[PDB]
Amino acid sequence: ALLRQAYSALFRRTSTFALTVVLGAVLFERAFDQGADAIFEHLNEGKLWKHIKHKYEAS
Amino acid sequence: IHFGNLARVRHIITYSLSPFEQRAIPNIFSDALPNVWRRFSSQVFKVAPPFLGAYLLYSWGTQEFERLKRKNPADYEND
Amino acid sequence: GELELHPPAFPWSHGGPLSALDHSSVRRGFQVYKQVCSACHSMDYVAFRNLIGVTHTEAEAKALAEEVEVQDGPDENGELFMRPGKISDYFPKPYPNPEAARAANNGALPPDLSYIVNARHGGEDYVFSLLTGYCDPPAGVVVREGLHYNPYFPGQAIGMAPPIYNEILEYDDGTPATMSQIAKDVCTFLRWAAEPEHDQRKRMGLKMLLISALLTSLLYYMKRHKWSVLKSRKMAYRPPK
Amino acid sequence: GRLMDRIRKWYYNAAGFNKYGLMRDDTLYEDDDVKEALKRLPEDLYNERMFRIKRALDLSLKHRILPKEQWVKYEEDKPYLEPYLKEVIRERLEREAWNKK
Amino acid sequence: VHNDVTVPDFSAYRREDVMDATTSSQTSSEDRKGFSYLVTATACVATAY
Amino acid sequence: ELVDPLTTIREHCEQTEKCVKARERLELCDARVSSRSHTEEQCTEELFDFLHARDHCVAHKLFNKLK
Amino acid sequence: APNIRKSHPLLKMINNSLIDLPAPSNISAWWNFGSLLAVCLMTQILTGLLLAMHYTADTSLAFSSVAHTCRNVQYGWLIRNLHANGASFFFICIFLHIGRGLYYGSYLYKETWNTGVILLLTLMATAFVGYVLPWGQMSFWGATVITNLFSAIPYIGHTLVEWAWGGFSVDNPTLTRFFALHFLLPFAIAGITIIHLTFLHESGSNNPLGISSDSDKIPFHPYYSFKDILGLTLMLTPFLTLALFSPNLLGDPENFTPANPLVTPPHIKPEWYFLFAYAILRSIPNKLGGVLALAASVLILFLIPFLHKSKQRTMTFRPLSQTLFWLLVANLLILTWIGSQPVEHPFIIIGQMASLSYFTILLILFPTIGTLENKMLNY
Amino acid sequence: WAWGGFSVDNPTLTRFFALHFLLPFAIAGITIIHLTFLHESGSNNPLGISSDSDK
Amino acid sequence: YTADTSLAFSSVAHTCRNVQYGWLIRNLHANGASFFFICIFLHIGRGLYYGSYL
Ligand code: HEC
Ligand code: HEM
Ligand code: HEM
Ligand code: HEM
Ligand SMILES: CO/N=C(/C(=O)OC)c1ccccc1CO/N=C(/C)c1cccc(C(F)(F)F)c1
Ligand SMILES: CCCCCCCCO[C@@H]1O[C@H](CO)[C@@H](O)[C@H](O)[C@H]1O
Repeated sequence: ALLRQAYSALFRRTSTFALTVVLGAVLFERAFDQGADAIFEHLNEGKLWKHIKHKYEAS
Repeated sequence: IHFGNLARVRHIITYSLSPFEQRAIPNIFSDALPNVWRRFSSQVFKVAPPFLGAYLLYSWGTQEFERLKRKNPADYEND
Repeated sequence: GELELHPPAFPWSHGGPLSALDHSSVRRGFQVYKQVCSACHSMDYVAFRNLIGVTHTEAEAKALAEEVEVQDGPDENGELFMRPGKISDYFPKPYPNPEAARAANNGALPPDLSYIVNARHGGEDYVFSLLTGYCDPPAGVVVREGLHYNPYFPGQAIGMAPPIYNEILEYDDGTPATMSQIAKDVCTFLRWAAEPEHDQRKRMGLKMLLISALLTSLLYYMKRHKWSVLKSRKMAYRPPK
Repeated sequence: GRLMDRIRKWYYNAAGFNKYGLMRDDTLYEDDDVKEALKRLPEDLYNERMFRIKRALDLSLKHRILPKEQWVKYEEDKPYLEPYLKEVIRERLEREAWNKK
Repeated sequence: VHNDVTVPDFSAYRREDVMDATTSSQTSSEDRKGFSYLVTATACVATAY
Repeated sequence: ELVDPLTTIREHCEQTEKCVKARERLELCDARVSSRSHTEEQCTEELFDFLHARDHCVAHKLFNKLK
Repeated sequence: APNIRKSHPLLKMINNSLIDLPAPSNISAWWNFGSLLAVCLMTQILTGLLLAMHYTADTSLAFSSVAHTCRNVQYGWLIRNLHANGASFFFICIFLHIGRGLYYGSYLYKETWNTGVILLLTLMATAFVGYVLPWGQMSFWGATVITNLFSAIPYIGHTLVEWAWGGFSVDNPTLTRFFALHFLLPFAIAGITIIHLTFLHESGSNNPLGISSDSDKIPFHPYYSFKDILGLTLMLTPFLTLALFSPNLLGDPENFTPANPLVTPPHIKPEWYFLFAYAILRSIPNKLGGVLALAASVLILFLIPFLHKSKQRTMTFRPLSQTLFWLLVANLLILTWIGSQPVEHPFIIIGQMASLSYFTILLILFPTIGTLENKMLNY
Repeated sequence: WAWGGFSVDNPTLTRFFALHFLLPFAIAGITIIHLTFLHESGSNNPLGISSDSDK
Repeated sequence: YTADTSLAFSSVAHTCRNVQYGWLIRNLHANGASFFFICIFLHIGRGLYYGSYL
């Protein structure tokens, strides 16, 4: 039972609860941004400089 | 200090449950929605009317304003 | 003189709330401006460095800026002098001041285009309809010498002669330079000139929505949770009676 | 006349406080006169008013009302305070009048 | 007298696990708290972001 | 030579019940306005109704044929 | 004292107004606007300062300094957006706050009400001077149009005006004093807001049923702190959606053009939140009369406490008043609409109708219907 | 970060103006807190002994 | 005043030379800063000497 394990390990002692928020936010950021950017670029295929850049990128 | 000097109260019993023993959003279909509808119903005829009137006056005035910009052929039939 | 024609809504590729600008189109639009509009239209708020990472390469931008001579100084003897441009310079002004500008356009003043698509109702739809909307005046209407008829311009008599026509230039990317294709590109470019933050702004909008959806739901549950105590509360009146 | 005597019953139902199980007098804004009147109510009337009001507040927070069966009926509404309030005001007007004299 | 007083029935609101009067409510307590606290901790993470 | 999809679609659209009708009223106005010598009238209104209908039509299709 | 939350001279203050503060158990979402107004205020001040750190109060640099901020400052464009649009969130909230007060008789708390009127007046002055800062076309002309109204006051007319401009027209000296005023006023608002809440705490909050809630009070925390946080995110979403997806929806394109005193824009009209008053202004053709009308359109709020005739506090149980109330609300949307329209038929006549009904409803109908309703309750 | 660039320059000046305009108001604010704590005890006096006997 | 490196110095000069009593206000403000500190230092001194810090 994850809810119980969570409660015991993470949410019971206020110290661990804060630790869970911090460690939780660090992981949420990394994930959430990658996904958002991923979504945004897919919705705009070949329109961003990231996409057309190769055409003039060639010293 | 504002708790304890408020009102003379007698013979009222109240019962409540911890938030962890009950449901946050209970009986959505059996109680919630019916009431939402109930509330909407009881007010629609007090609120809607004037807003509807406003809309009309709006539409009229907007169209009437554009109609006055158009030309009346009855000013050039002579020539 | 009363009555005005309102442009139509074209389906720009950057119109969707989540749709960025087509940078390839912006790049061509820059070319149009640089080779056609920049002859009479200033774009004071944009600099060559702004192109870098958007429509051009750093090497490309540096070359573009060097094609221009800028006035620097004073020097040792307190003299002004010319020098080749740097990417930190802003697009060159066609005229020293407005008086000189009008002087070269029949007393008409071609406005700076840095914010044009936001300084006009209609935005790009307006600028686009205008560029491609020149035509002969209807019966009863006479355009005074020097002015050109455009139904999309208020008063319908604009001081700008149709600026673009088919093949008036060549896109070095190989796109067919038709008149409407050109107008479309320069308008997309104008959008970007007005708000370079455009793409980032929308990318942020996306993140704002997701987090807003997530967070609002979460907070709704919490509010409900706490209030459940009062919502389900029951009371009774029990007098000794 | 028995003309608006109907209008009243109409308004009474339009108002809707009876849906909260409240008496007309329960809904009075407690200005000074009303406050004095309330201090004069007998214990039982006072506690009944209190429960009715607390009950209404609880319904109001819940966004519910009483079942149709429990609504106060126009003709069964007790004007429990109107008598005291009428007295309180005369006394006041007496003093006011007398203090000018 | 108070002997005549009893707590109304909260079945219309009780959570599923404490609905049965003959079952210990403790066994599901870490479950009920774990869930609500999980919602809360997540709001904190969403807010910290 | 090259062809501007704009001009092409402008034609296809002028061949629309909506335009054809607006275009018709215009030519009538144009005719009588051109054939007098002391009238105020102008055909702006008529020209606008035409351009509005035509251009609204062009919008729907034009960007499809552009890069 | 046992807990340090009550003894401490400061925490005690924080506790008696945000934690152990007795609040009615039944106040609705309409009571959520006070806190939003506060947060809104903190936010304007914050984004304001951030903008001020890159602005230059000079006719020759104002416009471009704002442009430099949006184009060069890291997230300057975002801060600018949030500040400009935040002004609207502020007014939307303030109007709902007021509405709630009229509908529920919150105005019976006279001092809380009057300070409130003062907050609104100060907020308007703030937004007026703020708007001028970017020095665009509507910035300049709006400044001109409104300030010229005062030359209409006989005697101290031309004087008061030339004193305000610091010259013979809206020019640099005006811009610099307006920047100081804009920077300053928000702090008066914050100050007065404290007085507002101080008078308020004398009585505590009113509630939707209009009857004493002493029988059922709950601590502000967690009930309302949670309810309010929720209300914050609920409003904040549309706000951000607008500012991030449709940045210029509410603004005039005319302000993307450097002010020019030699070119009057065709349609000089204010931001939406002033339109209703702009309509009333123009309803009275006569410089002086219109100015008084404008003034009265807001000062009228100081009279509300004296036009209460009902024996009941709120409008919850007063259906005749309820419709009159919504009639009024619609009256306002109409004025808002007339305000954005040129001064021509049929807008002109409609405008005077709307202006006239506005004052009638508040001055004559509300008090009258209230009396009428008292009789229908056999009172 | 403080300069807003690589030396004291215009960006520094404009943020310094904002700060200068602002801080005085914080001083006024804090001054109120100052006097609030002070009123908990009341003024001290030159002999350093309780003045309750003579206020 | 004008917060710009190119106008600051002269805006203060314009104030002292053109604004009605601008020269007086400028003086009072600059010198008032000193009155402020003299006062604050005596305030503190008093406090140290009399144990107000307690
Ligand atoms: C010969 C100089 C010249 C060229 C080249 C030119 N313009 Fe203009 N433009 C003008 C003039 C002159 C005006 C002023 C018209 C008036 O106000 O009567 C003007 C005005 C404008 C306006 C609209 C003004 C308004 O009030 O709506 C826009 C937009 C515009 N030009 C866009 C362009 C674009 C894009 C190009 C390049 C495709 C371009 N111009 C090239 C001369 C030119
Ligand atoms: C910057 C503006 C304002 C701020 C920050 C502010 C803040 C608040 C806050 C926090 C409350 C408590 C919560 C609530 O009931 O909403 C409140 C209550 C109140 N305010 Fe305001 N307010 C503002 C403007 C005004 C205005 C313009 C009016 C009236 C013209 C007003 C009238 C009231 C009244 C009468 C109440 C009583 C609420 C009740 O009936 O319980 N306020 N205000
Ligand atoms: C009561 C809160 C405030 C309100 C209602 C408000 C309102 C406004 C308005 C309407 C504008 C015009 C925005 C635009 O269209 O460009 C503006 C601009 C500005 N405000 Fe505020 N403001 C507030 C507080 C402040 C504060 C406290 C400061 C800083 C001390 C500030 C600094 C500025 C600056 C520098 C601008 C100019 C840049 C710009 O126009 O974006 N404002 N403000
Ligand atoms: C803007 C600065 C300040 C303001 C407006 C201010 C104002 C006041 C006022 C009005 C009093 C009461 C009258 C008096 O005894 O002089 C007071 C007392 C006092 N202030 Fe300040 N003060 C300031 C700065 C300070 C500083 C810097 C200190 C110490 C580092 C300080 C320490 C005290 C203390 C300890 C008292 C107690 C006096 C006693 O022994 O009775 N104040 N202050
Ligand atoms: C400096 O002008 N700022 C404008 C603006 O939109 O700021 C958001 C503006 C714009 C166009 C026309 C009129 C106005 C001026 O505002 N108009 C009215 C009509 C008004 C009405 C009542 C009160 C006040 C005041 F003084 F803020 F207190 C102003
Ligand atoms: C209601 C709460 C809304 C908060 C939304 C936070 C989203 C802001 O996210 C921003 O997105 C930009 C574009 O990818 C990045 O460049 C910024 O670094 C990032 O902070």
